[PDB]
Amino acid sequence: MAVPLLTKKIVKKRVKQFKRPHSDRYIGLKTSWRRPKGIDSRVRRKFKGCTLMPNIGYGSDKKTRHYLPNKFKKFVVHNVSELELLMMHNRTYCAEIAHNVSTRKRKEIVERAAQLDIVVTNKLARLRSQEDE
Amino acid sequence: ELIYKRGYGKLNKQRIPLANNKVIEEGLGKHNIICIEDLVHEILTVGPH
Amino acid sequence: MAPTSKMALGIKRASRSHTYHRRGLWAIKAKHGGALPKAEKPAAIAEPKFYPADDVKPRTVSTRKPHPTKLRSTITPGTVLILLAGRYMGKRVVFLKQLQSGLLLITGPFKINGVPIRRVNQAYVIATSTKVDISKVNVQKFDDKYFAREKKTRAKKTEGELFESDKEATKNLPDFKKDDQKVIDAELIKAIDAVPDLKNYLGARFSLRDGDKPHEMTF
Amino acid sequence: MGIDLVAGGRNKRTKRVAPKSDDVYLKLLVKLYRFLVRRTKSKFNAVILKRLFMSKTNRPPLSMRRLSNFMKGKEEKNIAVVVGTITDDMRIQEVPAMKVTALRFTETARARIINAGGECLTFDQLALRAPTGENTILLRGPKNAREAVRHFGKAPGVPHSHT
Amino acid sequence: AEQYAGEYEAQDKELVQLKREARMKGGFYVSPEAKPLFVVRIRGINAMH
RNA sequence: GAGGGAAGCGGAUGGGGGCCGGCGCGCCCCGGCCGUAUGCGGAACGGCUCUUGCUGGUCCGCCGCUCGGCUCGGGGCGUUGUUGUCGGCCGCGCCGGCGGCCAAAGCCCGGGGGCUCCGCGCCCCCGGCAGCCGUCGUCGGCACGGCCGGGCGCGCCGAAAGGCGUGCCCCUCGGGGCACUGCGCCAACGGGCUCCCCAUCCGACCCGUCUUGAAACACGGACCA
RNA sequence: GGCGCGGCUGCUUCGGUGAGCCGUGCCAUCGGGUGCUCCAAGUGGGCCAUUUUUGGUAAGCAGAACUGGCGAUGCG
RNA sequence: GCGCUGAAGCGCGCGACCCACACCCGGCCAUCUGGGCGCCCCGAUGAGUAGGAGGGCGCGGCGGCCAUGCAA
Repeated sequence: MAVPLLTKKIVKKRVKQFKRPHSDRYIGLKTSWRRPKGIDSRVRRKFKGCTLMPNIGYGSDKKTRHYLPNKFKKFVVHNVSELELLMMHNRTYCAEIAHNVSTRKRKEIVERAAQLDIVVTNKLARLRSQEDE
Repeated sequence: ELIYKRGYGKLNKQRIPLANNKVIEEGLGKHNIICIEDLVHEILTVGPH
Repeated sequence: MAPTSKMALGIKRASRSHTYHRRGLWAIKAKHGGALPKAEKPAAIAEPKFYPADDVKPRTVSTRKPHPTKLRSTITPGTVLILLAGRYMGKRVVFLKQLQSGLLLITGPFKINGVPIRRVNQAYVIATSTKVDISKVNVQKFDDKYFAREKKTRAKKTEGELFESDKEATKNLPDFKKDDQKVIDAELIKAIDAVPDLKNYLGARFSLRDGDKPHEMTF
Repeated sequence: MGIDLVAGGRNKRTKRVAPKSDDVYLKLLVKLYRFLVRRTKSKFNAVILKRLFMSKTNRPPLSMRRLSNFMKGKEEKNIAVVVGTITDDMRIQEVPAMKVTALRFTETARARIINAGGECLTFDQLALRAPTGENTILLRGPKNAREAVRHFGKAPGVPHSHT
Repeated sequence: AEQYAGEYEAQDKELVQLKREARMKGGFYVSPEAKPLFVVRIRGINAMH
């Protein structure tokens, strides 16, 4: 079930990557996607090789939606308190420590998480506060 | 070997089809017996309703 | 359609017989379905899980159906396999793997000093008289305990059993070497002699186990 | 595919929980009906539900007069279902009894009906004690009445001929 | 369907031979056919009224 | 990344290289700790009643009296990728039967006619009869591939598949169909992305606008914040 | 929709008739392609093809009719 | 385009093949059929400029709630 659903968004994609058209030939003209607006537009004509436009059908399977490729659901954790909920999940969820949370704060969360048995992103990021290879 | 292949369901639901179960036991009918084998004769014999 | 008509024509018929043997014993299999079974400590959680039992039993049966059948199309025994040619007697190998048909892995033991193993598109294999229930799958390459010698003495007994048939049968001995040379392979003639097995198969079954798990391999 | 089937995508979609019901107490009432409706005999409560979602063009004042001639003892003082509200506008010495059920009443209408007979009931107490919703009269509109159909714009709007 | 044809052999005897070997076709009697239909739409909705 | 011989809206699509972040269960013995039932002693609760009352909590403090368990470790034992398959769906080629054209090409046998009147040879018709034909319809038998996914048991023998309860009936041969409780629910083995190049297409720029029609030899922009 | 019973009426001799009306009883090949209300839009300058045209030598002309498409429709 | 000629022209028949996003089939996104417990499920149709109607993302300062900060 889940394994197959995770694989159906992640190994297929869709990675066309929807870049704004001809973003490359002016630098300033930004990468962020804009709908090809005007009639002649080849992309607008919704041709193949023209890079697909965004539409609802493009969408991922719900069962696979907002998951990390690991297939854990990420939960943003500001502090220790969020940890309780995360601990309940444990298997289901991975915890991601917000960038803001400070180095002095980060330590308590990390140890608590382990005890919680919710090792995920947080470990990586704590070795990332230490230094390191 | 077209009713078997390509038949589909009625209103009071959606369509779920003319597959095994759901023509013997399901399908409406007030005229006669609605079931597959019986219906194919009744339609091409062209009688009452 | 010709196999598939036979299944219909109760429905069940043996499965209408099956109930009966329980009905005959006496009065039963509603009570035993409801009253049973186990439970109650445990730790944690939903207990969403699982297996053994009832589905697994059709999946093994179901998996058994290509298995004769692919041999009826291609003819032979199964594994375990002998060098016909090469050395007059000599030794025994098991088809653990197909890279393909033709590219095959033929096997053995090695735990102290060891023994090779080959992947070949050929060199030297014609089959014997044993069947299992795999086709031609197991592997990486494992075995070991007595078994350079045992597998091998198992070889000698088959090589004697074969060598006599190679005398009676062949066109002669020199292209039994071309047949052994081939090793895709296959269809033409298969079943000569070498009677019976009961040991040969027991030996083959161990060989399959040995090229499986759990020895020498774990850290 | 067909063009028929595209037109089939173009039916309605009437469907609406209204944009807000700021009253929480109405907001819970309007949901209750889809659980209760397919779970009892009550067609009426299922009708009240649409008419307490959608519109103000739909929400009824009913006067005590507009109950009063219209209930008149020949469906013998049943339960009168007023989707929106009662209003206070009559004097006769009003109703012959009566169990009246509505979202809202004015206080004068509340006072005058209960001192004539019966009870001014709230729709939820109605759902509790009349869950079947039978022996009940859906009485009634309006916004459909004389003032204002298309009679809008300035000085209007008219029989019509022109406007 | 065999009996519908079948009276047409059983009474008749003018139908096969003369008929292979000569032209015009016969007097007497004829047996009728029925028959219901199926319709599948081969051509799309582009450029027709 | 690539390069001094092969062509372009500068992307798309496929592939390699370059760069980089991530990395348990069952049992047994030893050590460790604690225990309920019942008597004590303290205490939130509850169904409910709703003045009020009755039965029913749970844990702790901690001794007595039986009789057991847990947990952290140690020691032994057993237990993400690919390929085989069972089920469904669709494709494929080949073989075979029967009925339709009252079946018939047919050939052998037997009889008559014609043409050609130079005779060969050609034709046509009818009965018995090996025979087998091209086509409609239909049924019967097999073997493969692709894609996607993971109804069955509930006593015994039998590796296996399979049969072993009994009544009915057709055939009365081999055999066949038909009838007769509930319940539950697989095998094997050990990465992303950027730029480039080659293939392929969009391709007619884009883009926006004007326009019936824009690549547009229609208009507007050097480039960006 | 049709009939009967009963009241009332009409126009056209103190004259002939039905019709209307009300009241009361009786007897009777499709398949949502769909009604009404409020408020809003670009318009309020087209094109082409097919068929039928009228003008014009004709025209990638002009100007209609009837329709399908382009405009606003990919993909082959 | 190379460019063929008892065809790689032409015509009359014919056999097998190829080839779309069509049609089927598998799995999934909106709306609607509805159904069932704030959530799940069955099947159908489902390009789009002008454009109506509806749900949502982001900016900046304010209030109540709720945090983060010597590494924002």
